[PDB]
Amino acid sequence: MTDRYSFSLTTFSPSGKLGQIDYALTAVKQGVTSLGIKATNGVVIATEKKSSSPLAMSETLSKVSLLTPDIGAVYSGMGPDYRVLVDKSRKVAHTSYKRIYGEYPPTKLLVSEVAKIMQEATQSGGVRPFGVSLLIAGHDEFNGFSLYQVDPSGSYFPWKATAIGKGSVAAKTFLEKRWNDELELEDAIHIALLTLKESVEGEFNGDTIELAIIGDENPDLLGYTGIPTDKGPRFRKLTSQEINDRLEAL
Amino acid sequence: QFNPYGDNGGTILGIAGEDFAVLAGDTRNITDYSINSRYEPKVFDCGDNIVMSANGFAADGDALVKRFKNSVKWYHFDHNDKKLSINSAARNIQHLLYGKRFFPYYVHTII
Amino acid sequence: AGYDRHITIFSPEGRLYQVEYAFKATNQTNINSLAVRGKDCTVVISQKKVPDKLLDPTTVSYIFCISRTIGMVVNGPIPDARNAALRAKAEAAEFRYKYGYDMPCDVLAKRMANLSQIYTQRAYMRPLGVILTFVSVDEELGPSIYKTDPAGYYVGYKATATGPKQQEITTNLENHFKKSKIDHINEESWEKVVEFAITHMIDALGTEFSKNDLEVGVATKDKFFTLSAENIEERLVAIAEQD
Amino acid sequence: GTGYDLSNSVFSPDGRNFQVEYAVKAVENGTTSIGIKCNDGVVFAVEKLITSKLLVPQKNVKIQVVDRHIGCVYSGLIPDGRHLVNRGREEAASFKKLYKTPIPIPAFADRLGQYVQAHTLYNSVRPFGVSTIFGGVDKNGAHLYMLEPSGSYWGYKGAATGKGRQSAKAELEKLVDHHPEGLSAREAVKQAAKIIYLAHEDNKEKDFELEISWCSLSETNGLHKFVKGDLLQEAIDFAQKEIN
Amino acid sequence: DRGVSTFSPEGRLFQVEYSLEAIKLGSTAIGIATKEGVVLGVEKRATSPLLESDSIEKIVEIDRHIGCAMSGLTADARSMIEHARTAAVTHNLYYDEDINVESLTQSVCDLALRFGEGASGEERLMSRPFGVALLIAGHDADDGYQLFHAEPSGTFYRYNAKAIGSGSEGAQAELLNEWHSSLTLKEAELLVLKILKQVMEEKLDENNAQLSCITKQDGFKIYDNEKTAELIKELKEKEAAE
Amino acid sequence: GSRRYDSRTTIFSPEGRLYQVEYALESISHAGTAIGIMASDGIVLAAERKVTSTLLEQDTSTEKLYKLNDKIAVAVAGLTADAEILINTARIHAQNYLKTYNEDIPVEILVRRLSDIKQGYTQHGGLRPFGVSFIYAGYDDRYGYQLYTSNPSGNYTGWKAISVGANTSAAQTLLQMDYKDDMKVDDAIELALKTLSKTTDSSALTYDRLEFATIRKGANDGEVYQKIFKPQEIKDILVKTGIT
Amino acid sequence: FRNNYDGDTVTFSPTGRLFQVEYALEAIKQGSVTVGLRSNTHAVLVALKRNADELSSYQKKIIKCDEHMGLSLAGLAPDARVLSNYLRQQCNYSSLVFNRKLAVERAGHLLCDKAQKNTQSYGGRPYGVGLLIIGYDKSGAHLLEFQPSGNVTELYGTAIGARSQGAKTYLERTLDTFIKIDGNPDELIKAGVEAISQSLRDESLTVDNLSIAIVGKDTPFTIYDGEAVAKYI
Amino acid sequence: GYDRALSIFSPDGHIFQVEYALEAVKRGTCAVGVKGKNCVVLGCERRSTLKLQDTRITPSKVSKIDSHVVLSFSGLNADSRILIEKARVEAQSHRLTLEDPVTVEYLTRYVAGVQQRYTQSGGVRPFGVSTLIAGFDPRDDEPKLYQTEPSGIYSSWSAQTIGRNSKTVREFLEKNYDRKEPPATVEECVKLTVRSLLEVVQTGAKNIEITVVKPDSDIVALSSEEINQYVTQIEQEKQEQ
Amino acid sequence: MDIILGIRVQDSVILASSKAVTRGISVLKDSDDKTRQLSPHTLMSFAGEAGDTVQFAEYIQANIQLYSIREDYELSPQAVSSFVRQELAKSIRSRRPYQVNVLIGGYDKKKNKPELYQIDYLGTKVELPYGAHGYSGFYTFSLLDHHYRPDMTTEEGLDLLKLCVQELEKRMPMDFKGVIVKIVDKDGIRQVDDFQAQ
Repeated sequence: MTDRYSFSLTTFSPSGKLGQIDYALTAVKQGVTSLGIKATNGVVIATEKKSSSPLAMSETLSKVSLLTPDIGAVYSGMGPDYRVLVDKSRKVAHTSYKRIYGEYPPTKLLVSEVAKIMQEATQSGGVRPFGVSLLIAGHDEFNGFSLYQVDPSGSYFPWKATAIGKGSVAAKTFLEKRWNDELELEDAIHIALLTLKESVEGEFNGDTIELAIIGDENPDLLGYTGIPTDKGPRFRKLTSQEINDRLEAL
Repeated sequence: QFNPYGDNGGTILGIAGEDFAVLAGDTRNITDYSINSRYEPKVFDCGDNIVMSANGFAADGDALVKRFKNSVKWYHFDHNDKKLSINSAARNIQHLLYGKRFFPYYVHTII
Repeated sequence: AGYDRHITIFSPEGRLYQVEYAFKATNQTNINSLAVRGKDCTVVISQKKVPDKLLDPTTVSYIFCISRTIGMVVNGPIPDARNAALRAKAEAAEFRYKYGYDMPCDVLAKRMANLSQIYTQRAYMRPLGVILTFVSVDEELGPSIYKTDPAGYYVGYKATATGPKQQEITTNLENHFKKSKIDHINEESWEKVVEFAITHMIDALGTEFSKNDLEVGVATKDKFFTLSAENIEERLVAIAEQD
Repeated sequence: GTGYDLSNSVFSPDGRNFQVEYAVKAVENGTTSIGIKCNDGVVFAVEKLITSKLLVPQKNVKIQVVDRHIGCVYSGLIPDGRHLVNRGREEAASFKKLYKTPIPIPAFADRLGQYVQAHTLYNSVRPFGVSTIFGGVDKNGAHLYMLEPSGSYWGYKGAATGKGRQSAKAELEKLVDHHPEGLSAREAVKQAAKIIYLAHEDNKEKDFELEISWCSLSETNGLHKFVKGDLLQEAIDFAQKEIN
Repeated sequence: DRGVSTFSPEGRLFQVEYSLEAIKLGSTAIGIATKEGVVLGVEKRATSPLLESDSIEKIVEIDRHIGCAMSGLTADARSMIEHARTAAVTHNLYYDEDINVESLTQSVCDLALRFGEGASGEERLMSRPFGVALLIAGHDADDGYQLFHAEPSGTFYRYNAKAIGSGSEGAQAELLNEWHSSLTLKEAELLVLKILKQVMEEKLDENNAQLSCITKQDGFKIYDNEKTAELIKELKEKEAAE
Repeated sequence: GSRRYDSRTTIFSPEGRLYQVEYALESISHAGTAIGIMASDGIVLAAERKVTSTLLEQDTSTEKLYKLNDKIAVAVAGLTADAEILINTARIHAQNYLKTYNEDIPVEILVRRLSDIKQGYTQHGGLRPFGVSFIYAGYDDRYGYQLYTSNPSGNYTGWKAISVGANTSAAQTLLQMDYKDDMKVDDAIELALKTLSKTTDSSALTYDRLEFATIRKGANDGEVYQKIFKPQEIKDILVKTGIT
Repeated sequence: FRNNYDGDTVTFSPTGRLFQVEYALEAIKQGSVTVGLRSNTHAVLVALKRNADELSSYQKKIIKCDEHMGLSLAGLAPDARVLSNYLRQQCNYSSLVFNRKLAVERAGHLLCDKAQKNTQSYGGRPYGVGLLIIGYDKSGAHLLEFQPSGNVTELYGTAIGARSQGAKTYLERTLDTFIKIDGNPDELIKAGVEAISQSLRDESLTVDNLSIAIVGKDTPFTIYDGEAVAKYI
Repeated sequence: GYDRALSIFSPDGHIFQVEYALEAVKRGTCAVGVKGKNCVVLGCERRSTLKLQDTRITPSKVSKIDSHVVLSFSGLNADSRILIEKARVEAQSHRLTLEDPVTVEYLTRYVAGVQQRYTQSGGVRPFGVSTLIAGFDPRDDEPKLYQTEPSGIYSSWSAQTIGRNSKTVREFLEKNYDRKEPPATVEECVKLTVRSLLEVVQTGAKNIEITVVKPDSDIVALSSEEINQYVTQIEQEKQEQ
Repeated sequence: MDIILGIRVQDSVILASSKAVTRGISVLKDSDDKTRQLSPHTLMSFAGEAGDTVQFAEYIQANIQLYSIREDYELSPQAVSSFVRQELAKSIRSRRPYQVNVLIGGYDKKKNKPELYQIDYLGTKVELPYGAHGYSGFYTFSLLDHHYRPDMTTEEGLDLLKLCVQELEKRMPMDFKGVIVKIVDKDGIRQVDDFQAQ
C-alpha cells in the first residue's frame, strides 16, 4: 500500500512541451462545445446537454454549476474531473475567503484558487492534470462583471466572449462578428443561442441546452427577507421554458 | 488520586570479605500493618557470580532485578559469552536506574 | 512512454486506457441487469448464473442491500463488487450519523462516483472494474435509479440496462417509453412492476427464465428488499398466464 | 502493446489482471485440499506430500483454526496462507471484542475477501498465492467457503483446490447428487478421506500423509477440532479400501 | 530500473557486488597481526605533487585500543568511523570497560546492509552500500591482538594478515608465504613496508606511505614520517643483504 | 512497483547537465519576450503578450507583470500558473521580513530566496522544475535600483538590461548596442519598446499585446513609486516613441 | 521470459513462480554445508565452517537463541544474524511475559511469518539464508528446516548448503539408527559427523574447521569449537 | 516522500551520478588557490557568454563563511549557495558551543560531509560543485587551503585549481610552485595566481578576480585596476624575452 | 534583580550593568559582564532568570552574526531590536518562556544617530532617551527626568550615570558590586575601564 508515486507524472520533454498538459488539452478538444459572453449588465454561460442515453435524465446532470451566489462555472472535457473541481471550488471559496472576510470572493480570486488546484495537479506527485477547460462567469462590487477561462495547465485569461471544446474555432469566429461593448444581457443570450446552434447536431431546445446567467440580484431566490443589504444571488439558471421562449425569436 | 508507589518493608545487608561477599535479606513482605508473605525471596543470583537485591517497593524491585538479569543474558549474546564483571554490572545498573530518573524505581539496591 | 496504458495518465489522444480497460472488466461475469421505476417503487432485475454444481446458489449474488432504503446492483467481478458494496454501506451509515437523515440515492451515487474519479486521477489507485446501479424510493425525488462507472461518471435514469447485451435491453425499454409517453411503469403494485421488468428482460434477450435464472431487488417507501426463489417463481407464474 | 502482466494493479486490454491469474498458477501447482459441508457442520481435508522419511509424521500441521469455531485450509504458497489466517485471526478477535458474539462465517468470509481483494488494488503488493477453503458453525447453521487470489469467494456444498482439484470436484459432484438430504459429519470425514486418496493420483509419484479436521454442532459442539486416532484410522481405511 | 536490494540469479546482491568493485580501485591497505601487536599500513597515493600528503587520512583511531585502515571510496568511511568511535565510547559509559574488538567490528558491520528504497525489516535509510572496506585492528583482554576485515556485505573475517585495495590479490599471496605465528612487531612493520613497495605504482617513501600499530602497552599510534623513513631505510638494507 | 514510471527529474546527464532544467529553459524560449532596463532614475519592465484575441479582456488582464512588494515587481516568462505559485511565496517572504525587522526586504534577499526554492526542485523531491523565468525590478536603500533575473536552475544574476523568453539572443544584441550607463527612464522606456518591436514574431507591435511598468522615485515626493501602465497609457507611449 | 519477472519479489512469473525468492534460495546452495539430526533426548547441529584465506578465520555457523534453542546457518551471514536476533527476542519475550520457554514449533511459525513479509511487499528482499533450528522444549527434542521462501519443516534429520544431498541421503538411510540414540550425546554427535562427512569433497573436517552444537533433556544449548571437537575427528 | 536511490553502484564499481557531478564542475568557470608563507590567494575566472551585467550586485565567486575563512567553487552556482549557507550556519554554531571559531580543516570536513551525505541519501542528487576553502585557524598564522569534490573527499593543497581547463593551470602550478620557497610575499603570491589564470583566461582584466586572505580575519578583494596592474607587469615578462 | 541601565545622549548610547552574580546566600562573582555585542555598532545588556539570561543573549548574538556574514551588511539598531522583540514575543507563549529583560543600545550609521531600545521578557519594545529594567527604574527615572538633556555629551552622560549609580548604591538593598559601563557610538563599542572612581 501507500502512494509510492511521490514523483511528477508531468515532466518537460526535449522540445520543451509538457506532454500530459497537451494531452489534457486534447481531451478538452473532444468535449462538447461550451461558451461564455460578457454583456454590459451581465454574463451568459451555455453548453449542450449531450444526453448519453434517452433513458437517462439530463436534468440530474448539471454542466453549469453555481460556485458562489454571484459566480457560475461551465466546462468542456471530462465530466467527472469537472464535478470534483466544482466541489473543491465551492469549498475553497469558504475556507480561503468567506470564513475570513465574511463575504464571498471576487471572481478573479476564486478563478485564481481554481487555477492553483489545477496547477498542482500538473506538478504534484502521482497525479495527472485535470482533463477540463473551465469558463467561470461572475460579479463582484469592485470589478463588475467578468468572464475567465481556466486551462489544464492552470493558466487563466479574461474574455469578452469565447468558446471551448469541439467547435471552438468556428464558434469563436462567429462571436467575434457579433460581439460589441454595448451588448445588453438579453442580446448576449440571443447570440449565445445562435452560436450554440451551429455546434448542436440533433435536437436544439430547452431540454438539450443548459444556460445560466450572471445578472441582477434575485431577491425571490434568496429564501428570506429582513436584511436590506442581502438582495439575493446574481447567478440564475434559465428554466427549460425560459430557453424555448427565446428560441422562437431566433 | 492513584499512588503508583508502595512500601513492602524488609531489610537487606551486604558485607564483602577478602575473597568472598555476602548479600543477606529478610524474607518478610508487608503492606501497612499486614504480612503478605513470611517467605518471599529478595536476594537473587543473577549469574556471572553476581547477587542482587532491590529493597523497597517490591514491584519496582522485581522489575529492576528482572531487567538486570535480562541485561546479563544479552551481554553474553552481544560479546561472545564474556563474563560481566562486578564493576561493569554496577555501572550497567546506574543506567537502568537513571533511565527512570523522572519516574524512579523506588528501591535501595545492593549488589 | 508506452506506460500511458499501465497507469491512469493521458495518452497522446487525451484518453485513459486503464479506465477503458476497467470498463471491459465489467462484462467479465456475462450478466445482464436492468432497472425500472414504478409509480412508487423501483425494481432491479439481474441474471443469475450458477455454473458449478458444488456452489451454494444462496450465496451467489450481485445485488446488495446498502442501507434500509438503498439497494445496489453490480456489473463486474465480485471482488470489486464487494469492495464497492462495503464502501457504499460505510458511507451510507456515516452520512446518517453526521447529517441526521438517510443518505439519498443520488448523493451516494455522487459520492461513489467521486471516489471512482480519484482512481482515474491518482496513479497508485486502480479503477474498480464495476458498474454500480443504485436504487431507492427517495423521500424527495421518489423512485430513483442512479448509475456509476469506472470513469467516475454518474446520472439519473428513467430506466437503465447494464451488461454484455445492454444495448438490446436499452432499445427495448426505449421503445416502450416512446410508446407509453411516460417516464415510469404506471402500476400501483410492485409485483406487476417486477413482472414488467422480467417480461421485457425476456423480450430483449429472447430467453426464458426459471426461478433460479433471475435475481430481483425491490425498492419501496422506507425499505429495499430482495425476492426469494419462490417470490420470483410466483412472478414467473403470473407472466405465463398472459402469454 | 504488451507488458500488462508486469505490474499488479494494471488492467489488460481485455479487462483482466494478469498478476492475479499468475498467482492462480502457483495455487494449481500446489497440494490438493478439500472441504465438505455436512448436515450440521463442515469437514476439511488436505494432502501432505512426504518429501522424505525424515519428515516427522503428524507434526507438520497444515489446517489452521481461526477463533474456536472456524477451520482454514489452503493450497499453494503455504507462507501466504499463514499470513491470511494471521489476518483472519486478528479480524475475528476485533469482531468478538466489539460485538461479544464470535464472528459469523459469512461475516468472516468477507473479512478475508476484502483483505485479499486489497492486494489486487496496488502495484506495491503481490496477490496471494493461495486458494483457501474455510468455514464453521454459527448462529444459523454450517457454512463452507473457498477464496481465490482475486478476492473472489462463494458459499459451497463441496470445495476443492490444488493439483487434483478436478478429481476431487468430480467426486464432490457425485456426493451432492447422491445425497440431496445431506451427508452426516461422520460420513463426511470418511468421504473426505476417500476424495483426497483419489485426488492424490495426480501426484502418485510421492507418498503422502492425510490430515482431516471438522466442525460439527453435534459431534464437536460447534467447535473446530482435528480428526485424530481411531476416527482418523477408520477414515484412512475407508479410503484405502475404496482405492482398490 | 531495478531495485537496490535485488538478487542476482546466482544468489548475490547486485549493489553489494558492484560495491566490491569500487574497493578494488582503492589504495592498498595491509594489516599484520602479531603477539607483540597489530601493524596497519596504507598507500597514501596523492593525485598530484601539489597535494599535501600528510592531509591524507586513511588510518584512523577508533579508541585507544582500536584503530582501522580504509580502502576504496574513503569518503564513505567517515560515518563508519563516527559510528565506531561512538559505539566504543558508549560501551565504556555503560559498562566501565573497553569494548571488545570483535564487538566493535560487528557494530560497524551492522550498518552495512542498512540500505534500500524501503526494505521491510526496519528503517534502512541509505540509498546504497558503503564503497569502502575496513581493516579494524585492536587488542582486548579476552582475545588479545586482532585484525578484522569489514566488508559492505555485512560479513567480517578475522585475519592474521590481510591486504585490501588495488594490489590486494598480489599482496595477499605475499602475506600467505611471509606470515608465521612467531613474527615480531618490527618484522611485521618491515613486512608491511616491503609488500606495499611491491604493489605500489610509485616508489615507496615516508610521504606516499603511512605506518601505524596497536599494542597493549601504548595503544593505537600512527607512526610519524621520521619513524617510518628509518624503517624504510632498514628494509632497503636488509633486502640488499641478499 | 512505482520505480517503473519514475522520470527521475533531478538527475545529471553524462555531460553534467540537468535534463529537466534544460528542457524547462527550452519551454520558456517560446514564451512572450520580457525586457528589463535599469536607468539612473528608475527601472523599466516591458513584456509582450503571447497569444491574443479580439475578445480577450486586456483591462482586467495580467499575465507577465506582477507586484511583489511596494518596491519590487516581476516580469514573467513561461508557465503563468507556475509563476503565480512562486509569486505568492515571494509575497509572503517579503511580509515575513517586514514583520521581523520592521524594514522592507532588500531586493537580493527576496531574489535569492525565490532562486533557492527553484534550486530545491532541481536537487530533490522528484518533481518537475517551475517552467518560469523572472525579471526582478526593485529598489532598496543599499544598492538603489536593481535588476535581477532567475531561471528554472535556481541561478540568479544582476543586469543593467536583460531579456527573458523568446528571441533573447536578438534582444540582448540590440540592448548591448544602444544601452548607455547614464540613461534616463524615458530613454529606457523607448529602448524597451524599440527592442520588442524588432524581436516580435507578430506583424506589428500594438498596445493590446503589451504590458508596461516603471519603478521611479518621483522627484516631487522622495519615495519610490511603482506604475503598472494601463491599456490607454501603453497606447499613448507607443505613439510618442514613434511606433503609433 | 525470466528476465522480465525477476526484478523484484512483488512480481509473479507466468508459471506462478517468485524468482527473487528462488534466487535467494540459490545463495543457500552456495553456502557451506551444515547438518541437523535428533533422537528423543537430544538434538545435534554439525556445521562445516568456511574460510576465505589460510590467514582468515573460519566463519561461525551456529548461533544460540536461548538456553533450550539454537540454529545453524547456510547463506548470507548477516541475514542469519537478523533472524537469529529476532528469534532471541521471541524466546526472551515468552520468558519475561509468560514465564514460559518458547516452543520450537512456535519459533518456526514466527520465522515463517517474518520471512513471508519480505516476499509480498515492494522495496524489500527475501532473506538470503537457510536455517536449521534445534531445541528441547515441553514436547522433547526438535529439529526444524527454515527456507527464505517462508517454508519451515520439522524433521528427524536434514542438511542444507553445498553438496548437502550427500548428508541428507545418509540420514534418510541411517534414520532407524540415530532416532534411537537416546541418553548418549557423543553417539548422536558422531552420527552427525558421519552425516556431514558424506558432503565433503574438497578437504577433510579439521579442528578449526568443524562446528558442533547440542541441546537436550539435561543439556542446555552449547556450542563446541576447536579443541572441543577434536575427539570427533 | 521521494526516496528513489539516484546515486547507485554500476557493474564496474562506479557511482555515475557522482561521476557526472564532476562533469558539471569541469563545465564551471576555473577557480584557483595558492598559499604563500603568510597568506592564501583565491583566483576565479569570469564567463563571457553574456556581457552587460551589473558587477555590484551579481553574486561574487569567493564567499566568506566566517571573518577568517573563505570559500570559492567551480560548477553549478545554484548548488553552491546551499553549501555556503550550511557552512555559514555551522560556523556560528561552532562559535556558540565551542567558544572558538572553526578551523579551516573542520569547516572543510563539514562541507565535505554534507556533500558525501548527498551521494548515499534517497531522493537526492549529488552537488555539482567542487570547492576551495582557504583561511587561517584562530590565533594561527600558518596558511590553510583545502579542496572538496562531489564525492565528499577532501584534502589540503600547496596550490590547487578546479573547473574548466583546470588541467592546464595545474600543470603551470606544478612546474611553477616550489614548496621549498612558497611566495614569501602577498604580491608575488597574487602574481603567481594571475599568471596561472592567464594560461586559460586569454586576456581578461575584467575576467579575473583576486581575493587575499591574511591571518586574523584580514580578507580583502582586489579591484580591476589592482589586478590589471599585475597583468600588465606579467605581459612584460614575456615581451622582455 | 540585577541593575540594567541605558542612556542615549547626543552622539552615543551608554549602558551600565551591575557586576554581581548572587545565588541564594553567596555573591559568586563581582566582575560579571551582563552584555553581548550583536554587531560592531550594536550592544545588548540583559537581566533575568539564571540560565535563560545568557542563553538568550548568545542565541541572539549568533543570529545577528550569521545575518552579518550572509548579507555582508550590518542591520540597523531598529531592525535588530525588532528581531529581538519578535523572538521574545514567540517565547512568552511557548512551553517554557525566556525570562530575560534586555536593553539594546546601538548607533545607526545610516541615520548617524544613537538609539536605545527597552524590551522586557513579554516582548514589549519601546524606544527611550533613557531606560532601566527591574527595580533600578524606580530610583533612576525620576533622576533622569530631572537631569537629562538630549544635547548632552558622552562625558555629560557618564556624569549622569555616576549620579544614578550613587543613588542605587544609597537606596537599594542589594550590593550589586558596581557597574560595567560601555559606550556605543559611530566608532563602535568601547568599555569605560575607569568607572570604579570616575
